[PDB]
Amino acid sequence: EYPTVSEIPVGEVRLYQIADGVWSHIATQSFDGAVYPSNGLIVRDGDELLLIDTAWGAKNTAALLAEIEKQIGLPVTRAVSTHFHDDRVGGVDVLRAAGVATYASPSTRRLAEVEGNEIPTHSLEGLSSSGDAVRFGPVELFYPGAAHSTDNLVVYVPSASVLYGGCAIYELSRTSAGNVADADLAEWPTSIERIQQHYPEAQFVIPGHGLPGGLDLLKHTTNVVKAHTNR
Ligand SMILES: O=C(O)c1nccn1CCn1ccnn1
Ligand SMILES: [Zn+2]
Ligand SMILES: [Zn+2]
Repeated sequence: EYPTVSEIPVGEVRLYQIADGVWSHIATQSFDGAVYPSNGLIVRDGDELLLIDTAWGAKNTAALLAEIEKQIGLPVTRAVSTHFHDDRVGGVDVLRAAGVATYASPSTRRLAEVEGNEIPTHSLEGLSSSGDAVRFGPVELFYPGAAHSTDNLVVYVPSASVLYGGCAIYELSRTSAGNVADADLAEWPTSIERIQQHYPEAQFVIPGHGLPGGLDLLKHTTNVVKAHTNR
């Protein structure tokens, strides 16, 4: 069963096997007086591992590396952060110190610097316009346009039909927008349709936070976003 927020003390990290060679990682973190869970992705990249997103903080990200070594035992050689917030880049300096080459779009790198967050070393080219897709080892990186944030990316693992939606995709049980301080509410439904059109065969959809689902999470997220806009 997928680990839940109450089951993970802040500072620990769980790995969840989605498919052969694909894991989510789940951590927990305090934010404005409550503790939330957060998802990232791990994908076998030949004899190496590709990491999608930090574990939301330096201490969680160190635990993430320890759990990976304990349970998978292959070296994390590259990391992609899918937008500039701390659940995505917080921990990039621990990654860098551990030997991991860290990556993000130029937009994400810039926004991280402006926010005072940690900054991935390397710029990902080919993602500057909505609908852009690039291959990055065993995954496809896709920029659907502005949504949860203006820079947010999604990730697809073709070998397993795994779509990592990041914070642009809400879990089924989440019915309120919550904090959308950096969101483009007007563009968000448009961005989700680009995801739907580009990955119609996705079988596993992973939100940025919470329980995995299927393509229903896309329609679900548009419903939430639009309701927050009509009141
Ligand atoms: O909304 C987000 O994606 C987010 N990321 C970090 C903090 N937040 C807000 C609080 N939150 C987390 C999960 N659910 N709500
Ligand atoms: Zn965010
Ligand atoms: Zn988030």
